[PDB]
Amino acid sequence: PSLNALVTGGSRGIGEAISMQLAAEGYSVTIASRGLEQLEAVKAKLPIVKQGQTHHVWQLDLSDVEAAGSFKGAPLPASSYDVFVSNAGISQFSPIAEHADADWQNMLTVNLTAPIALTKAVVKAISDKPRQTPAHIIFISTGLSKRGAPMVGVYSASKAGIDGFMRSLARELGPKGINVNCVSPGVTRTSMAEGIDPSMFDLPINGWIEVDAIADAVTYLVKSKNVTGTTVSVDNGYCA
Amino acid sequence: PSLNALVTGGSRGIGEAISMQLAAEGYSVTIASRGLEQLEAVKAKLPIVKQGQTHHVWQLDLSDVEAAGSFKGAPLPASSYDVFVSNAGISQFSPIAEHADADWQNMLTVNLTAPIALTKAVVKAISDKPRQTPAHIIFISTGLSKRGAPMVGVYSASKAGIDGFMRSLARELGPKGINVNCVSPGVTRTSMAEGIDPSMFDLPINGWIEVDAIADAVTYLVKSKNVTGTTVSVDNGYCA
Amino acid sequence: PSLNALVTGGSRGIGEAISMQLAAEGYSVTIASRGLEQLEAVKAKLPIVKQGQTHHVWQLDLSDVEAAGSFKGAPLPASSYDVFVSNAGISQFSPIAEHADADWQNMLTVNLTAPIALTKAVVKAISDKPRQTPAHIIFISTGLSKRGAPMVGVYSASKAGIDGFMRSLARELGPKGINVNCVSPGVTRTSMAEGIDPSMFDLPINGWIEVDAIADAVTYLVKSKNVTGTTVSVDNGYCA
Amino acid sequence: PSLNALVTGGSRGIGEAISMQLAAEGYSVTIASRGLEQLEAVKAKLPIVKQGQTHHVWQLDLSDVEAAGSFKGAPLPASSYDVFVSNAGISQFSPIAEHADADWQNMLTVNLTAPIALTKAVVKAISDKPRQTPAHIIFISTGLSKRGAPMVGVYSASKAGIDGFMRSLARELGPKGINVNCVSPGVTRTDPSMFDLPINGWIEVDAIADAVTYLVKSKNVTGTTVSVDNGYCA
Repeated sequence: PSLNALVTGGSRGIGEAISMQLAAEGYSVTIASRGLEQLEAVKAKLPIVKQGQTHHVWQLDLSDVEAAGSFKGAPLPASSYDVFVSNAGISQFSPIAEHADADWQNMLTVNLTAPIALTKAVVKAISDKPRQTPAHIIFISTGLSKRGAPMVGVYSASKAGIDGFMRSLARELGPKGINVNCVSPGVTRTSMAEGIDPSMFDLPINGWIEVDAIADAVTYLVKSKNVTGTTVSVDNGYCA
Repeated sequence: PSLNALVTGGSRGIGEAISMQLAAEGYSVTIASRGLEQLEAVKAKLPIVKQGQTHHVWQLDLSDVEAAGSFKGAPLPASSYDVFVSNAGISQFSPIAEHADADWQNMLTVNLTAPIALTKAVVKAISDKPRQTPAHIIFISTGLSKRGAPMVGVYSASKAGIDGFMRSLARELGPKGINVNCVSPGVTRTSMAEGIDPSMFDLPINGWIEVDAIADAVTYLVKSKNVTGTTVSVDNGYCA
Repeated sequence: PSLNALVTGGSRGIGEAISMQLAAEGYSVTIASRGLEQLEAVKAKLPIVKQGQTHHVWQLDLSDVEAAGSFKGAPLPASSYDVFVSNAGISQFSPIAEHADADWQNMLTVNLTAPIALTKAVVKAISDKPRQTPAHIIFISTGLSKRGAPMVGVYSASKAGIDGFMRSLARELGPKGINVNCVSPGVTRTSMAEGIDPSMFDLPINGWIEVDAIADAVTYLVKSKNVTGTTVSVDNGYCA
Repeated sequence: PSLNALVTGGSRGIGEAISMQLAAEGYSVTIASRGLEQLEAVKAKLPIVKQGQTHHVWQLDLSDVEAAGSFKGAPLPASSYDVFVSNAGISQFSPIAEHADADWQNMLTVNLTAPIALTKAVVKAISDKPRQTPAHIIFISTGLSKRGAPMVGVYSASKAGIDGFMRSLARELGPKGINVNCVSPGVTRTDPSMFDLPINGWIEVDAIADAVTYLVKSKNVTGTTVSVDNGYCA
């Protein structure tokens, strides 16, 4: 019986790769973000490997906190999900003194406030459902959340925020059969990696990480039962 | 002359205790909080130990990001401060499912959004002033930011956000002669740690932490020059 | 081509589970420990799934630093290995005051000194060999290396030492095509966690962790290419 | 009334700076180290500021685990101490492949094995002594124990080992009135261009002693590291 996964930012980059992997594994994947044409294009490519497995699109403005918390427009009830991958995020680089208020505040809402609201919505809906195997909530974070760099003050803040949220949720939700973790990418070949590149950081493994490396970590977590409250870092050694 | 320190949440508890020690060390202290009456009382209490040391109040609503970012109502120029202690915060305890949106959203604002704004104003105003000794920006975090607990989801996220902000600022502002750190209190005796008490945690050292011990850490940091990107944990071993 | 994996402490519990899983992936596995009969029984069970895949035993006293350092008695030279999993270790519980000297010194040797020698030999043998994909060095650590508990002082030291070794080696060897990581199990069903059980720790996920859960993280790492200098924690939330 | 503090490696660099500052605060400092001539020079200059304060030297081979363990040749019994600062340690830089076995084994012994033995002897002697404020056990670690760099494999291991010891001890001994912490220096004058540092330059020894002193006067800090590393671990 195909389990349901929700992947925000599922239409591109890391989130696409995740959704593709979870679909290959038999998960009924809902992919959520803004662009309806992009979502549909990914949904067509999602493998269907088990009978009764169905994919879905959710046109969701990732910066609208009330939409996320109300789960507005979603193809399924929040209570349907056994996997939620919060991959939703924006990156911005700037010295803090020059960081435009509309920008950093938007970044904070996309990366932190909205996922909090989404997460509440999911947990309320699935907490007391019977299980036998844990549900999983997995956030995509970043090496910058744990090892500081110049010019990413607010970016770093938003995703360190997510790390602290994960750790507390893990403790709270563990007794309810929900496991909660982060996957922390380094510099990965995507957009929002537009501008930044690997040679800007002191990496033990030089060069780009491909998107499928980050999805391998998500898949590993989804299949696991005794991992909660952790980060799986896929960063070419940035945080070493 | 006597260096200027700004301390938000300075009108009671930890921030009062931090302002008292700073005054005692000769700092001219600006104290900011919503409650003008409580502010004026604290101001009257602050030691005056050398000539040309002067203290001030700043009625500042800690939940107004715009006000905070514009230094609105401030009694001195943002450029005057050589020490900024971002002590402002709210703590709320709730299962995440049951956490009222208005409550957790105000908490994030007070604990993270507004301090970012306020930090941006200070950094903008002081980054270029010349120094032979570092200036200091010190955030007050919590043990819960690094070691997860039930029922403190958003609280933990806000303060781990501050931790992430801190590390990245430390990197960015280091070569500018600004040192950036956190002090992380455990369960401290304040009308603030309300209902929740030391027995509720696994603690190597039982009992309450007095506000003066938090202030001790801040004072230590203010007088240091080679300490940046770090947390001083005063938590009775909570994070051990 | 079948790659060679060396797995110390390979004869039971976690080590046996890792060896079984690597063999099922097509690795030629060398399992090394003191007890020959147990060794041979495990070897006989290792899957043989492809051409050119051979398994071996290496009777090695994991307390003998010189023998580890010189590959004394080993069936293949150090230069053969693309994977080295250091699972070798002893645990002991005692208040520090009462921890008998011979015992804790022997634990230090088995858990830290001998693996450092073993690692030195692998690294010196394989460092200049050419590689398209990275070689892997993986240490088995413990949640206790990162979160403190009573009565495990020297045990925690030994395994934290391993963690510290891992991060530095990761930086050192990354440019040589060798990825270095820890897997950190929690309380795991083995005749090794003797005396100690899960109930003595504050765990979000109650109960014993099965040896396969630890092997799964090892297998994940071995199949990856962009993970280095990290820990993968499989601890039912102990470190959360 | 002046309390006894033990500071190993107390004759040079960071240890001397620590011995000096503790002496300035009222502590009777016993300093332990191999170099007996330098021990006396430093004992000669330690501040006297409190009635009854008296300083001591202890000739100790910091590699002799058994002498550490048994307080061999010490001027005071282990029971006398309310503060123990483990400053004791050797650093060595080498590719792991070329790191001489006698060198790295001896570093491990000095940095880890012998400090465990010493800690044991102290904890055994003081755990049951009544206390109004807590005793202190403070290890000197290094930024490299938490953040990896090349060519410092074993050194990093030895000092992360200390960190792991510190965290368990802090949980074990907190109920007995013993607080246990690390101070983690960066590159301290005793090179900084090796590392990515938000603050450029050397750290002076007194900045490390400042941390120790802060720890010593505190009551509610245990299980932690105070990092004075110019931002190395940021």
